[PDB]
Amino acid sequence: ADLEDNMETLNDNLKVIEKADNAAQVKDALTKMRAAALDAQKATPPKLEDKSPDSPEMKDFRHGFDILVGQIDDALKLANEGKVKEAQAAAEQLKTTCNAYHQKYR
Ligand code: HEB
Repeated sequence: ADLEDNMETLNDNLKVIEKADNAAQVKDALTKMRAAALDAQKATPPKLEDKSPDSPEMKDFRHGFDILVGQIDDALKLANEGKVKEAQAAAEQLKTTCNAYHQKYR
């Protein structure tokens, strides 16, 4: 697993989701960013490389992907209900966390 790979992968999928056409395509794209965000959880970013083992940064780090993983769970549900549209609208939330974390964390 590599975080730089995870990051390109989340963006590849986020692009597909915004552009998506079918429920199944949004859904699978969300699954792929879910797998990459999961691997992101145990990758080592250079930006939070050297934080302490017992600190308010290692937990808060993964929370960036954790928000995403939870919103993905809902967005899976929605896409499966045939809400292609609400699954794309949820991409604004994952994307808001992309940038919100990225304003300090990347
Ligand atoms: C939201 C789902 C999200 C997206 C789409 C995203 C995309 C990227 C891209 C394309 C990069 C560039 C790769 C690089 O220059 O290193 C990138 C880098 C990093 N990201 Fe993210 N990111 C998203 C979401 C998050 C969340 C949430 C993060 C915080 C937990 C987060 C962190 C990082 C980090 C640390 C990097 C830099 C990696 C490095 O090796 O320096 N990203 N992201």
